[PDB]
Amino acid sequence: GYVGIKIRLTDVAPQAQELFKKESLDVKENKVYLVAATLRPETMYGQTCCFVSPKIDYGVFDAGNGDYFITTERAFKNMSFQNLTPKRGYYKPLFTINGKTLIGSRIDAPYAVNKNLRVLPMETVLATKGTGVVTCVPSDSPDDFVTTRDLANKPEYYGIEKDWVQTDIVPIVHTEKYGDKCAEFLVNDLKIQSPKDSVQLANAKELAYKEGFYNGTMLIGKYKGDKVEDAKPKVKQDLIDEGLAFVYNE
Ligand SMILES: CCNc1cc2c(cc1F)CO[B@@-]21O[C@@H]2[C@H](O1)[C@@H](COP(=O)(O)O)O[C@H]2n1cnc2c(N)ncnc21
Repeated sequence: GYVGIKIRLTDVAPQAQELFKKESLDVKENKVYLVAATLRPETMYGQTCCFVSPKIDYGVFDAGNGDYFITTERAFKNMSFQNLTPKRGYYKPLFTINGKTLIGSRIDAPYAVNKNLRVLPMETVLATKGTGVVTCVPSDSPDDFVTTRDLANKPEYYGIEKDWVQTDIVPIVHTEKYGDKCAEFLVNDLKIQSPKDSVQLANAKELAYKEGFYNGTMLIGKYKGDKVEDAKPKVKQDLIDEGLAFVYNE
């Protein structure tokens, strides 16, 4: 039970341009989407980039009616068994593309208040989970906060431009326990120092989940002031209704 978020690829990285030209895929007259898997549609207001893994070969899949999806082959195969693709049981990529080739691309992300978003590398993406595409919400995701900090602190080391990473976080969800940027609060509190502190990050993630859902209040968007508990399914429905998202199961 994930929510897939359709993140429009508006200009592809130079190293990806040769490849897209070759298969006659125009990201301007076609709707090419990176599809992020989330459990938190209510956080979409606070996207600051979209993550892919340097270590994953993604497929570019014909998603029907002029849409194309960039996910792992695993996730598009699953989608083809729940009427989310043109033909049931068909999941041949038009071609494959490695995560690194996409780094630096420009994107539009549904509901994001920040503008000029980029695709950025996340080494800690689990290839077998969701779509392998992970959207970045530094205010409320411990993992996203830790990776962002690490990208901004060592940008030359990661092969990225500093301009690409947003560090000014606009608060999205108010909690009474961890303030207005619960991911920051918890990363500081648990003193998590690397994207690879898996156990501690799982702990932080779990604590942020419970608090955000039961005690979180929206600070932005249509349902500002509302409890996350009440607002979340509405935001999710709006996104689906506007064609910006869809549900899909594992
Ligand atoms: C407290 C968490 N906050 C939070 C979380 C997320 C977002 C905003 C937030 F403010 C946005 O998208 B989420 O991050 C996505 C998803 O929801 C959440 C579901 O994980 P789970 O099943 O609960 O363990 O982790 C991610 N995610 C999706 N795929 C991957 C992956 N392959 N590798 C690593 N992380 C992945």
